[PDB]
Amino acid sequence: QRTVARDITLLECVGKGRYGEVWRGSWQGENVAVKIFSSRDEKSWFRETELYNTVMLRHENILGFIASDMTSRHSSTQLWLITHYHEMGSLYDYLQLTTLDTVSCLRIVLSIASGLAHLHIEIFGGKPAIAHRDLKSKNILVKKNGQCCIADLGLAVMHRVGTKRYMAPEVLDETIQVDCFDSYKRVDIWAFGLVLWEVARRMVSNGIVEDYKPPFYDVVPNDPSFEDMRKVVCVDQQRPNIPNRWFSDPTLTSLAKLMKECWYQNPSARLTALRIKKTLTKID
Amino acid sequence: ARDITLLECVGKGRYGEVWRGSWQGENVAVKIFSSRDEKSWFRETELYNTVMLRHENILGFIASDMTSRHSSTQLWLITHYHEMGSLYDYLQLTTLDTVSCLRIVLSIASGLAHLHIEIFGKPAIAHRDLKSKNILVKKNGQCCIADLGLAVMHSQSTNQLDVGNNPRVGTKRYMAPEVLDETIQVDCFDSYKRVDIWAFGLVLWEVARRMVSNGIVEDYKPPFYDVVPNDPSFEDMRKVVCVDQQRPNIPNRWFSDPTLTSLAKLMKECWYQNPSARLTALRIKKTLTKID
Ligand SMILES: COc1cc(-c2cncc(-c3ccc(C4CCN(C)CC4)cc3)c2C)cc(OC)c1OC
Ligand SMILES: COc1cc(-c2cncc(-c3ccc(C4CCN(C)CC4)cc3)c2C)cc(OC)c1OC
Ligand SMILES: COc1cc(-c2cncc(-c3ccc(C4CCN(C)CC4)cc3)c2C)cc(OC)c1OC
Ligand SMILES: COc1cc(-c2cncc(-c3ccc(C4CCN(C)CC4)cc3)c2C)cc(OC)c1OC
Repeated sequence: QRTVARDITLLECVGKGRYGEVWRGSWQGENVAVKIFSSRDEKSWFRETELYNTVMLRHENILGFIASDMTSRHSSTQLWLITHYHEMGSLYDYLQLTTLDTVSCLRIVLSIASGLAHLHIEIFGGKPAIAHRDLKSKNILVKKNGQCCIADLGLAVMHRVGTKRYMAPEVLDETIQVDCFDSYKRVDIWAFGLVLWEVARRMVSNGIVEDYKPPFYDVVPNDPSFEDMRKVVCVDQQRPNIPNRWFSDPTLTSLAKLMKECWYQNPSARLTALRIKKTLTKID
Repeated sequence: ARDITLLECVGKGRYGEVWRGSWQGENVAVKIFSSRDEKSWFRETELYNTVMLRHENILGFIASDMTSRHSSTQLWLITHYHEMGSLYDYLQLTTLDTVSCLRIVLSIASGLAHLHIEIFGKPAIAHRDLKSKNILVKKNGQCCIADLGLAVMHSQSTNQLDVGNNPRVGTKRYMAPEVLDETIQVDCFDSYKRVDIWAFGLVLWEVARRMVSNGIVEDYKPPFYDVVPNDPSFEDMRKVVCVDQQRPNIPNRWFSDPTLTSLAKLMKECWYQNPSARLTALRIKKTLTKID
């Protein structure tokens, strides 16, 4: 009746971690990304698969799903997640080989806000509300049209822990109301504010730019402990530095105010993804 | 090599379709789920992730896939192919001698005991939709159990029970009294094993009817064929099993044969209304190992 060409040629490894590996692959002449999970992180494959089995998310700012594959091996299970391939790589990688003008800085952050507001919002008829729970520049891909898309729904919740560098105060101090879905949206908004800070630093104004640095680069070690982060974020209540040079630029002044309204200690005071999108459409 | 050719449809219901396919020259079974049963696909995928699930009397897993473009999703389970089909099919076209009757029912008991018993690995597994259509016949004369889409997992070792998330219920005709009257204790793993033992008793009865003794054999019939309408509803089955307290009739010719006399005793100890009085899968396997 019909042939099912399932052969994906794995061409080069574009990512490796504890989690497993991502490969650039070829299916029918067409690039795909293949995430091969470690046995240690099987739960992230199951959670992303269960989510996509519940709702087939389709959004220009969400990494495009192609397939979940489980293949039986002699004495193990092989778990692959297959998605759209973005040759420009992660925002993390990208911010380290370019600076940004005002148009490209706004296009990036508005696209991430659009992807996040799409996750957060319940649609009837539709989709459940979704919180990401591991938003960071490494989990955002850059597209050729200058918009981004959000990747990695292995920790997502519908209505492993977060990267410690990006954890909100209520996660570090264990006061998060874990039976309140809104609590998880507020944790993503905190993380969003740090990504906004990472991008805004690489936007040029009056001939000046900051070097790419991760959030809290100046106050915590590489691979910060849970304790290291709690002391900075909860006990001392430190926030990322806004450089003086931003206050000469109308875009970076508005973006400083935005990222501040993502970092309130009180989660319920933080802006929503929808309110961030509205603010970004009125900037410039 | 991952490339699969779909050669013919061997089955089709509201569940979806099964196809005979070719994959590396070998026959494979490809099940394509309806979107209405997406929760069974995911649950079956969870169950086949258990590497110690593999057993001669459990349908062998090859791959599971969810594939999507735009708003369209396909859900695939790929297994080993059994060209003799299901026990339900086979029992309609053949009678059985003693040796073949015991080999079939011992092999089903052996698969079920494998599911039910924790390995310290593999959780304890209750199937919850055991029936002759979910049992495939192999060329060595043994059977394997298929369809883990309703299965419940338990570990005594970590005190965890995973009932999963599937609104699907068992085939009505094979439902235990406590399933039909909805008094089944949902947070008790032992409850789900006891539901499997009930259904197993019905499968034993379907098989034993086809074993010849003294030149006599019954026609193939499904459980409760004589007491409910065609395509019985949940309420139809609750009436006969719960209100009327019916159980399958033991043909009197069985009492002339030592094997069928022993099997009649066995299946009746699967059918107590008190779930805790029913035999365990391991006891059934040990009893069938000693019967000849
Ligand atoms: C199983 O596995 C993989 C499969 C595929 C794949 C390859 N060709 C064709 C398909 C296909 C899509 C959709 C239909 C429709 C047509 C009829 N309609 C009424 C219902 C169903 C049929 C066939 C698929 C799904 C790709 C893979 O990798 C990219 C697979 O492995 C992950
Ligand atoms: C965050 O996580 C996931 C990411 C991806 C993913 C998707 N497109 C492209 C990429 C990528 C490609 C290429 C480079 C490099 C290599 C070539 N050059 C030297 C610079 C650029 C970096 C990154 C990735 C990593 C897929 C995933 O799943 C299948 C992910 O997990 C959910
Ligand atoms: C998973 O991913 C990809 C899949 C495919 C692909 C291959 N065969 C068949 C199909 C297909 C055909 C028809 C229907 C529908 C048509 C409307 N209605 C009647 C229900 C059935 C669905 C699916 C597809 C989508 C191609 C891709 O790209 C070229 C894919 O992306 C990598
Ligand atoms: C129950 O469940 C699953 C079963 C199978 C499966 C495996 N081998 C062989 C079969 C088969 C072949 C052929 C016939 C014949 C019999 C009668 N004749 C008039 C028409 C057709 C019947 C059955 C099947 C149906 C695969 C599955 O998944 C891939 C199943 O789901 C878990």
